[PDB]
Amino acid sequence: DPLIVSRVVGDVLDPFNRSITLKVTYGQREVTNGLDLRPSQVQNKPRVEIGGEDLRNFYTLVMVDPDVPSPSNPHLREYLHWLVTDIPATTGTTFGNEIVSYENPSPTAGIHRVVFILFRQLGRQTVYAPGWRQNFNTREFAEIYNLGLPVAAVFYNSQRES
Repeated sequence: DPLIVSRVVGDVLDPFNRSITLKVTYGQREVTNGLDLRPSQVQNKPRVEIGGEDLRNFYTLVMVDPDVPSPSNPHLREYLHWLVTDIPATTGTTFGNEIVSYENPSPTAGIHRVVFILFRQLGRQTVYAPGWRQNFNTREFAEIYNLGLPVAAVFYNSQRES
């Protein structure tokens, strides 16, 4: 399973059951696990569409790079690239609340995993932005905000361009 082989499950997430649709698209390129994207393709926020269990459900999207400054010494893990909450089922990020604005990943050292994680919320709720994007912890965030295990996750690989 790409999420296990890449250690996204492990480094960032506990094992979970995929249950909700998460589609992340940059330009005309849909992200699928492990595809390579160039930094020049990800300068602006992607389109994000989600599924859902019931139209009354709300979801939170987290985007992180766990490989900062480098995958071999990731002492700033995780870097928070984007956070959007209160996304109504079957819609997407433009219908949610943007807690932390999108910052484009632009790795310079090694291959970085760029991970999108979707969580089901118990209901709408207030979420606070961190004061720094470095040293974010998705597992701890999910615990604080009662988000449970992920319902979906996808990642791409990116490295410095040539």
